[PDB]
Formats: sequence, C-alpha cells, structure tokens
Amino acid sequence: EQYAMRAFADALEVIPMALSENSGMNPIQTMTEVRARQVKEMNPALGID
Amino acid sequence: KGAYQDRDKPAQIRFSNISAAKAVADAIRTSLGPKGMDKMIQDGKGDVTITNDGATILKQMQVLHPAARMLVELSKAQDIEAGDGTTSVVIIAGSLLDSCTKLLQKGIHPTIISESFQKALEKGIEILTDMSRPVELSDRETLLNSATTSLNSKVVSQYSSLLSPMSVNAVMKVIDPATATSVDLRDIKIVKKLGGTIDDCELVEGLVLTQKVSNSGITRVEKAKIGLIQFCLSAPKTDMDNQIVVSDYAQMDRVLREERAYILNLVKQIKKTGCNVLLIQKSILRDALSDLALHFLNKMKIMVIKDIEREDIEFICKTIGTKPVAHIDQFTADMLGSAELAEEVNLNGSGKLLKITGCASPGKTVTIVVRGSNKLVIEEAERSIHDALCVIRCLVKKRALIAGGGAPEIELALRLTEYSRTLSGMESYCVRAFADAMEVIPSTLAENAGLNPISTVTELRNRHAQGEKTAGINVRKGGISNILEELVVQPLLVSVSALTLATETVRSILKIDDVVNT
Amino acid sequence: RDNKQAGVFEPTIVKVKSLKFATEAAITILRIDDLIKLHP
Amino acid sequence: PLSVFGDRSTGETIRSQNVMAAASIANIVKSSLGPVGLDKMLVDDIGDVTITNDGATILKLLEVEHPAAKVLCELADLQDKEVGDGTTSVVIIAAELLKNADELVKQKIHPTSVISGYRLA
Ligand SMILES: Nc1ncnc2c1ncn2[C@@H]1O[C@H](COP(=O)(O)OP(=O)(O)O)[C@@H](O)[C@H]1O
Ligand SMILES: Nc1ncnc2c1ncn2[C@@H]1O[C@H](COP(=O)(O)OP(=O)(O)O)[C@@H](O)[C@H]1O
Ligand SMILES: [Mg+2]
Ligand SMILES: [Mg+2]
Repeated sequence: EQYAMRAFADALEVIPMALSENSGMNPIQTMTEVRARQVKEMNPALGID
Repeated sequence: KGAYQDRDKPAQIRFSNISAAKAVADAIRTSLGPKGMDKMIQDGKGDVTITNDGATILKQMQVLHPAARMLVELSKAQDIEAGDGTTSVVIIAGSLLDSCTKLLQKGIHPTIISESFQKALEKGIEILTDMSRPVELSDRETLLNSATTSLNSKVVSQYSSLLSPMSVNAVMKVIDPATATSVDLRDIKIVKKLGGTIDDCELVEGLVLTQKVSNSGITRVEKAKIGLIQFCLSAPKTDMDNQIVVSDYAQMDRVLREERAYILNLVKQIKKTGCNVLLIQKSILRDALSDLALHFLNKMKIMVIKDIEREDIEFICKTIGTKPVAHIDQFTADMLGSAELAEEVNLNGSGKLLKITGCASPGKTVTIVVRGSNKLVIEEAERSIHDALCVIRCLVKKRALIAGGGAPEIELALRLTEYSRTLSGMESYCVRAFADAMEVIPSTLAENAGLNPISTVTELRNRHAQGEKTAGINVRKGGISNILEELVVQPLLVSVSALTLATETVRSILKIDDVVNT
Repeated sequence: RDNKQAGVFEPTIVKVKSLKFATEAAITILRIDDLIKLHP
Repeated sequence: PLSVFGDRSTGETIRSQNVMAAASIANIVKSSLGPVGLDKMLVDDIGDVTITNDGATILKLLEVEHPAAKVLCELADLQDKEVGDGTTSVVIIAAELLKNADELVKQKIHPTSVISGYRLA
C-alpha cells in the first residue's frame, strides 16, 4: 500500500513541475533543488520563483 | 529564462510514438512465458493461424502505426539474429519507451535520454556477461535443458520429452561440434504432412520426398543405387528449331523405329550401370519421361521418381552423395549415389511419402517430419521446432549460458539501479528509468501465471539483492526459487541481442520528431 | 446388458483414434486466448 | 490504442464464442448418433438433395465460417480418413470436453493445467 502513497506524493508534487515549466525554467532540477532546500532548513514556505 | 520552443508538434509526435509502442507491447504481453497463451490471427482471406511466436503474431497482424511497424521489424530482426526472445525484445522496447515518456514530461532533451540509454545498455551487457557461466558442447544434458526451456512456452510443451532430444540431435548430426562457429538451418528440411498426432514426429538421417512413384509396380528397393538425371528421356530435339520431313511411306516406319531405338538405347545405358532407382529432374519444354521410356524402365525392373524441383538438387546431392548428370555419356556407377533402402510408405490414407534411408555415403543432413491432427497444430509445431533449432544455433554461435525465468533481467535491474545511484546529473534519472523498465519481464511472467506481480517482483529484488543470483520465478512451485536446480537455462546471445536491439531501435525512435504523409 | 451376449463389438482403433484426435483438437482450440479478425 | 484495422476479441468473450461454435457443431451432429438416431437431409442451393447419417459427410456438406468449428469439421474428416467409423463420436467427445474445460477455466483455473490434465487423461 505504500506504492499508492508514493504515487499520490508524486501526483500532487507535479504542480511545482508544471509551474516551473510554464515559467520557462527546467522543471525537474529546480523542483529537486527547492525540495532539498525545504528539507534542509525547516522552512516550508519555499516555492517556485 | 530559456528557449521557448514554440513548436509543440514534435512533442505530440513523440508521445504518439511512445503510446503506440506501449500499446503494441501490451497487446502481446499476455503471450509470454510458459503460462502465456497463444494468439489467433485471421487475415483478410479466410485463413487462420494459432501463433505464439511474437514475430509471426506481429507480421500477420497488419499494423498501421509507424512505431508498430518499427517494432515488428525489430522483432523479425531479433528472430533472424537469435530465433528466441522475439516477444521479450518487443516487450522491453515498448516498456522502456513507456518509461521514457515521463522523462520527456520531466523536461529532458531526447538526446540525453538516448545517450544515457546507450550507457545503460553498455553496463547491462557487462552485467549479463558476468552473470553467465561457460557452456561447452557434447554435454547433452544442458542442451536438452535449453531445448526444453525454448519449447516450454509453446503448444508442443507436453511433447517436449519426445521432441526436444530429436531437436538437438538434428543440429548435432549436421555440424561438427569441434570447429563450427556457426550452423545452417537451410540443410534442416522440415517436412510437414497432415494426419496422425504429434507423438508421430520422426527424424530421418536420409532423404524425404513428397513426389510419387510413376511406375506403380515397384514400391520398395533394397540396396538402392540412386542416380539423378538432369536431361530428358524423350524423343530427341535440338535447342534450335527442330523439324522432320516425311516424303515416303517407309519413312513413317523408319522414324517410329528410330525413336523407339533411341529411347531404348538411353534406357539400356542407364540400366547397364547398375542403377536401380532413377530420379528425373522436373523439366519443362521437353517431356522428362515418355510413356514408352517409362514402359522400358518398368520392364528392366527399376523405380522412377520424376518431377524433382531444381532447387532441391543441392539438398539431394548433399544428402545421398550422388552427382547430377546432364549427359548420358557421363552416366557411370563410379559417381552414382548409393543407399541401403528406398521405400514408399502410405501414411494411413493421409499421403504417400518416399524415404531414402541408410545412405552408405556420409550425409551431413537430417530431415524432420511433423505430424498432427489439424493443420494449425502442425504449423505451430514446426515453428516451435524451428525455435528450438535457433536456440541451439545461438548456443553454437557463442558459448555462454545464463539462467531464465526472470532472473537475468531482474538482476540487471538491481545492478543498473545501483549504477544509476552513482551517476549524479540529468542522466541519473534516465539510467534509473532504464533499470526499472526491465522489471516488466518478471512482472509479466508473474501476472501471466496468476501470481501476485507486486509481491513476486519485490521478493525477487530482495533475493537478488542478497547476492542469491540465478533466482527466479518458478511456476511448478508457484513462487520464487533457484532456477538452475529447476533446469531452466537459455543462451546468453538471446538476451544480449534482445537488449542491444531494443536499445538501438528505441534510440532510433527517440530521434524522430515529425511524421509527414508522402 | 452384456454386450458379449448380443455381440456389439467395435475395433479398438475407432475408440483409440477418436479419443486421441478429439483431445488433441480440443487442446489446439483451447490454447486460444484472443482473436484478431482482420478486415478483408 | 492499437491501430490494426480489424476486430479484437480478448479474454472470456472469445473462449465462450469458441465453446459456443463447438457446441453448435456438436448439436448439429448429435441427433444422428446411435441405432435410434434418425439420419439428416442436406439440400443444396440448386436442389441437389442427399440423405445421410455419417458425421463426416454432414460436416463436409455444411458451410462453416467460424474457424473454431472448421477445426472440428477437419477433425471429423481426419477421423473418417484414418479409421472410417466413429466420426460423430469424435466430434461429440471433443465438443463436450471442450465445454467442460471452459467451465473449469471460468473458475480461474489456468488453461495450461487443464491441457496437461487432458493430455495425461
Ligand atoms: N519453465 C519455465 N519456468 C519459468 N520461466 C520460463 C520457463 N520457460 C520459459 N520461461 C521464461 O519465459 C520467457 C519467454 O520465453 P518464450 O516465450 O519461450 O520465448 P520468447 O522469449 O520468444 O517469448 C523467457 O524469458 C524464459 O525465461
Ligand atoms: N446394437 C447395438 N446395441 C447397443 N449399442 C449400439 C448398437 N449399435 C450401435 N450402438 C452404439 O451406437 C453408436 C452409433 O455410432 P454411429 O453413429 O453408428 O458411428 P458413426 O459416428 O461412425 O456413424 C456406437 O457408438 C455404438 O456403440
Ligand atoms: Mg523462447
Ligand atoms: Mg457408425
């Protein structure tokens, strides 16, 4: 049952990917970097510029 | 910040190609492994076939998408190179294209994906080579194991005990197992006749003819002296225009007597060499056999076989050791083929079959006759025998043997995921996707057998992670077990050719960005 | 009734061949998993 | 999905269709079995009428389109050629055990197992 949970996580996390792609930036790398920033410093208010 | 790439048609075309390839792969997904059940194809005309070979299924099915056509060409190329795995290669190609569709959605250039797939294939070939073990000929046990494994996923599986030993004996009786480096399947003549059951298949070291004996007075010959004929046993006629003019009443008697004497001369020269069975080549523009000639041949107690195809002369000469004659002056016993016995057998009212058996001269050729109730099982049986022969050809080509039942590709998936974890960059995701798109084969083997795909694949990954290599799906046990102890192995060339061909054709597909109607 | 009394006998060939041919034909037709009917 | 330009029948549908075709052929041939069986009349398009009881002649004269029934017709013809007697019996047996095997399969029993069971039986 964790497969469905991870699929849900990815599916809801596509929204920053679409946001960055619409913004012109590379989606995957920017999204991974901002996620790493969010997990390193406990500041959950970091989003796609 | 970056290129706008206003054109969106390339993305649409790429996704259409990926979707078509995935659909084609899913179409034959359920026709893989021992538990996969074959497809039924009926073309425009009312002709049907019961096919389990992926190449045949894809060829008969008239597809319309360019990706599907490239996939069917891939399948036929894999059949040509190896002869087994023509379903698994298509499944792998479609599955990893479906894997790369999300890579395209993630904002990755197709060239990066193609190069990363090439690198992943390069690593995977080495992984497969390391996983293998050496295989050497004259070990009949492992050859029988490979033949049975090749035949397990076919309708003739229950006959494999009486059909795989002869399948490998056919190859072992054609090529020298010391210095071969290749074998030929042209000199393995598969002759099919309707009637009987599969358990009546036979392997003959001699020669098999579907022709019929002209003189219905002689049926069997002991200590046969076979002689091919390439000229014609009829009234003489020159290459250029031939004409005879008669001006007197005695001339008719003269021409009739002279023609009879000429034919009798030819038949006497044929008979005086000790030839007791004659083989006439199928000749046109000149009657190969005359009724008077056939009468004389029958009078001198001979057996005559006529209407023999031109392309079969090489096969007959290689089988029974005879040499063709195109002039009567060169017809001598010193170059006349010999055999222990020649028989004409009626097949329980289903046909008439000619056997030349016990050829004293050596014969580097065997013949398989396949029997079945209806025609569909006969076609599928000859296709399965061809698959087993191609497997033995793969074993002869390069001597490397690996395990099966999902073990090779799942071990490859583990090793390639571990390799991708040390490839930080934009290619890490691509190598990871390539690694995780080769778990489609174990998943398909699990779900086609009624097993639980998720738990089976997870337990397989766990087992191979601990280094318990050559561990795969077992359908007799209904679970996961060591496969080598279960006697299921396949040559390495099949897997390597499948992987390499799939990767190359996927790179070619990725290079496409547009389709235009001409 | 005892068929030996009435004499109803058939050669064993008919039974053996019928059984083998029937079971093999059923095996061949039962392997079908799906059908693709191509348009003429 | 697939671009084949044809018709595709997958799963239980085609299995049931094959079983129905075999049962239809068996039902045509069944009434002409036994000493009490009454023979059939086969009349052509132009009026060429014949009266027959043997299964091989009935099936050969009939026009069959479904290949799953063409298989049974060819089975009857083969039984006629190799033996001569028992042509209706082979068709009846084949269709009945095909129906029984399909009944087994409907309960999610893998057809390879039923094929091996029939072969050993
Ligand atoms: N007895 C068996 N047990 C487990 N797996 C098997 C067995 N026989 C074949 N397989 C697997 O089924 C896969 C498909 O093989 P097969 O259908 O015979 O030819 P192809 O590879 O062309 O589909 C192979 O990769 C093989 O590993
Ligand atoms: N006198 C009899 N008493 C009992 N059973 C009989 C008798 N005659 C025939 N039968 C049975 O009836 C069946 C009739 O088969 P039949 O339809 O004649 O064979 P076919 O299918 O070749 O026409 C046979 O299986 C036979 O066992
Ligand atoms: Mg195979
Ligand atoms: Mg009868």
